Amino acid sequence: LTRPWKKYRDGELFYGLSKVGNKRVPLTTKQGNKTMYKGTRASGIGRHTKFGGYVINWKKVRTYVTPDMVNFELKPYVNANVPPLKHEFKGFSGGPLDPRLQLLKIKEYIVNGRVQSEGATDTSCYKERG
Amino acid sequence: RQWRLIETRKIAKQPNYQVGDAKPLHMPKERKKFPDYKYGESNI
Amino acid sequence: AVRDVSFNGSYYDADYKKVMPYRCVKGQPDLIIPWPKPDPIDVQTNLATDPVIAREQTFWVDSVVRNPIPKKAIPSIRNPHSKYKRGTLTAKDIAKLVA
Amino acid sequence: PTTSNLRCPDDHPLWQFFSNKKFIRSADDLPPSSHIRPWSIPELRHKSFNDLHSLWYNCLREQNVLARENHLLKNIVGSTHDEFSELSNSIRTTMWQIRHVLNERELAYSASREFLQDESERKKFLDTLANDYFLNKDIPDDEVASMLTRFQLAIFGIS
Amino acid sequence: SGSYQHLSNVGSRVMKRLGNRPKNFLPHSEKFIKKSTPEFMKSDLKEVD
Amino acid sequence: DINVSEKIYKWTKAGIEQGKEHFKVGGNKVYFPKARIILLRPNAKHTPYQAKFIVPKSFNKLDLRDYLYHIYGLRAMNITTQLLHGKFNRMNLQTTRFREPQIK
RNA sequence: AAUUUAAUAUAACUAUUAAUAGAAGGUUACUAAUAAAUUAAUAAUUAAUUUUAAAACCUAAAGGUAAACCUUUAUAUUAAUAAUGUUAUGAAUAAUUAUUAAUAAUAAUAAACUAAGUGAACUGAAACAUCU
Ligand SMILES: [Mg+2]
Ligand SMILES: [Mg+2]
Ligand SMILES: [Mg+2]
Ligand SMILES: [Mg+2]
Repeated sequence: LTRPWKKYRDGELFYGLSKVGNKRVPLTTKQGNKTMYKGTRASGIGRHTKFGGYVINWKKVRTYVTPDMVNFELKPYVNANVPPLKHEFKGFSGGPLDPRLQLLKIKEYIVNGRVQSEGATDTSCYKERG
Repeated sequence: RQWRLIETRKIAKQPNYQVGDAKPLHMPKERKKFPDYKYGESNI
Repeated sequence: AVRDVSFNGSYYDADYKKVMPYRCVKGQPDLIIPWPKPDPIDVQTNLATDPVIAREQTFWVDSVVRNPIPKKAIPSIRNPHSKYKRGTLTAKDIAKLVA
Repeated sequence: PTTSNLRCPDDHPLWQFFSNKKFIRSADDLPPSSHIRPWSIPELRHKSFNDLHSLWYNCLREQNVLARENHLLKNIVGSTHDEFSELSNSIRTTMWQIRHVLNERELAYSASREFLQDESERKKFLDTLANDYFLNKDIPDDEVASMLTRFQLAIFGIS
Repeated sequence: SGSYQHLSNVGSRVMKRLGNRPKNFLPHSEKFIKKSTPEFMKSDLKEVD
Repeated sequence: DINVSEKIYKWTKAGIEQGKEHFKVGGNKVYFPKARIILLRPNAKHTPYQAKFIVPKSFNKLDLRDYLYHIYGLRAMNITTQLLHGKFNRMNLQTTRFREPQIK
């Protein structure tokens, strides 16, 4: 008696629920002949050797670079007491990518540059130009 | 006589491309060498 | 009690902290029903950036010769091998395809 | 084997996978939704690449912590509170907003360079700078020295 | 309830079909959810998509 | 003069001594990764000196070493991968059967 | 102030009549997101036009395969430069870091209608072959 709480035959399978179903599901790595090789897009580095080995090409390996100095104060969220700033590009057809806006921005940087914008000066401003 | 099986042949009408036009996704790898025949190659 | 209520426009409310409509009684628009006063807020969580430096501007457009983003960072910003980005034609290409 | 023989340090890096050395944050400890709001695209535009880089990884680190808590909750307790999931989604919103700002910024720089590459537009912009703010009636004496220093740095490669 | 489903998105077609049930047949599912929940988290109002 | 394996050991020792990577940094730089890893509670077959993670499926063994060192400062000496299977599942017998996600 | 009746919805198919026009699926994941401008009316707000970002893998034809997989260093090659190390032996020289010019590629893309080639048999002839 595989299941002591089922003394008589009720149609229950030895395991699982149904013995039949779809077989056209995509192949995975754990299933197939010993010569099958699915892969997990986790190795595009190096060149298989003629004998059957591998040689890491270190100009293709992937490395995650973090800034040397990390700003700890920038938390992932933002305090709710600062309103969501909005930007207006009135008179600029191309929007933030518009070249003449860039020219104006460098113009301001020339004459009285490196100056905090209106939105940065106060945490209570609702829209800002640019 | 009339040339029914040569006249009835039809070929695709390629669009006219200007220099300031979108690049087709797939293009031949070799320059065209002959003017397109009006009726194309017989398909039969 | 108020039978029915309508709205006749929108405005920015520094109390609700966002844009809200005007809530006027149906009929007379002069009688305006104010939105309720929001409850006080006290942010003490360490995962919230302080307002005074969250908004503090650090970047200025001060160059046309140096790319603000290093070249090796472009792939992370966008896909270089994008199928949706198609180029334009030239005189050479047209002559190549026109019989 | 006994753990009394160990010296597991208090500064051990894996502690960054926990919130204040807690197994799983409770409701009170979790940041409330009212007090919080994800960044806005305009706000990120006022940030340097280094700062945006710093924000990205700070977002990712807490994303790992929240992911660890979601998995523990949804694989053992089975509760559908999904408070951690919502927090992670809010961080995910900021992460792509950062990505949008960088792309728009890079495109803007390229567009400006191309626009200034045309001789007529470059000459107009330069002469406008020359006539209006430069060649003043000596109102700036040494300020123009600064003006030029930023001029060479921006338009050209002279530092 | 360990399923590892939250870490991936498998069965997109089936999930979409289940989550986009025809609106004509919602009463079929509404009865199912109602009969299978305790009375102290159930409201007598219809849901909203 | 020395075997390859001895040289590998020397490089790792040199990296730790100089406070630098104990591995070789590749040339493909990812500036804004979006991969997340889940810490897992120890099993009986583990020791207090190990840690198990649920990494992304498309994640090399080298990738985790760099991921830990550069983002967290943790140095992993030996890293080993266990990729699990996905059992067939169905919320009801009327729906199509599909495999559960594979978790690396 | 409430109720009934008939019609009207993002939320059915079929038939006729009138008008207008000739258009993504699947797999699972490091999830596959947007930004704006001009005009028209009560500082704001909708409508119309224009611009704009991202968009993983497979769907014969970059190559191959057992579809969502592997090889193709476009984060690439050549050239130049500043520096480092650095061989070579001040200069050179490549290696590296970082800039600028040139060198390059992404086919799922419907069905019905039309035209052309080839072209049956069952069946009717109360059988059958000319014929159908
Ligand atoms: Mg087997
Ligand atoms: Mg193995
Ligand atoms: Mg093979
Ligand atoms: Mg007959």
